Amino acid sequence: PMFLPCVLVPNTRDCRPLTYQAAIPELRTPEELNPIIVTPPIQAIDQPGILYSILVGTPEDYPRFFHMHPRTAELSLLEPVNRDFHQKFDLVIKAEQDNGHPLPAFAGLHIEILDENNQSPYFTMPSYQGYILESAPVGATISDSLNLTSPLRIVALDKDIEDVPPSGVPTKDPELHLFLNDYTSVFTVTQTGITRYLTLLQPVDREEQQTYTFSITAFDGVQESEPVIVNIQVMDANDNTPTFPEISYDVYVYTDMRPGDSVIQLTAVDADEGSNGEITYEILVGAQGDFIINKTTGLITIAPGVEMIVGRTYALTVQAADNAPPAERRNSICTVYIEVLPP
Ligand SMILES: [Ca+2]
Ligand SMILES: [Ca+2]
Ligand SMILES: [Ca+2]
Ligand SMILES: [Ca+2]
Ligand code: NA
Repeated sequence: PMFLPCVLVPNTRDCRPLTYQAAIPELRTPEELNPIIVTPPIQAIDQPGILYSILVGTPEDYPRFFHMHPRTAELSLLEPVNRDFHQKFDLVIKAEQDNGHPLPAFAGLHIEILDENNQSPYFTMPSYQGYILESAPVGATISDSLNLTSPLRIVALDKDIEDVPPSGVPTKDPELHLFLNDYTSVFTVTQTGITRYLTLLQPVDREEQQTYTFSITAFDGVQESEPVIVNIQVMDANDNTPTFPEISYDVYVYTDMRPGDSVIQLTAVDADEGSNGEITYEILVGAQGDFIINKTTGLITIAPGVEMIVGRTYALTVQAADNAPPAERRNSICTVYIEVLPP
């Protein structure tokens, strides 16, 4: 006899060496899995009764685990299979005539022992602390430090795919899904690879929200990881000009006023953080000598050694500028208009 299916070797009359396939969960019992299923069904045919056996195989303890019924060719498991010790089996199945003159046939039978997807994935870190500049575009990549040079790396593994030791370099991609439980509208995460990354879906304003706290969760097709907390800091850029409440001030002074006295108290606002939002005031021109401004306070006073003459008018050009780097610094101007009355 000869095994089904027969597939001619091109340009001859031999069947192709045929190899049956089966696969089995580890640590599960004869009762549970029997009968073991074989693609394609093991069958042989004459062209009077047929006998199915196992000649040989590797490892040599194949007979500990596998018995083959000799008329049907049905395959049984005799013992649970611990994948730690046993991973595959390559057998040579035989089929012959129950005559004294057999015309026997051979096929292979590969048996794959499987790690079943009964463990939930984990992240190699207890939490994540990422950074991005409010100035970054859609598509840009969360970073691991204030330097914004390295991207934030998120590694999630599954022990049903490879048992990596707690220090260990991984080598197999567990083909997992990672999902954010919040801010799904703002951030996304690379959907493939051992290492995953974050990127913006939508730009972010430090002056709105400067921190994002959410968790990510892994999924292997069946179970999920514990959630792991990710935490994203939005770093300041100088996107806010020191603006004044008004564009013009009308201010009257009197002749009996003396040096040091208050004229007007200006106060600009710069929503930025740090020194990007720190304000410095100067009078660019118009003082004519008779007024000065507190660089820090925005309070204008009457200059030292100076007399208010009842005629005079002035137009002070006053500037507020933040203390960013000169290349990135901003400013905004208002005019204070003054006239001297008598007491
Ligand atoms: Ca798993
Ligand atoms: Ca902003
Ligand atoms: Ca600013
Ligand atoms: Ca800002
Ligand atoms: Na497993």
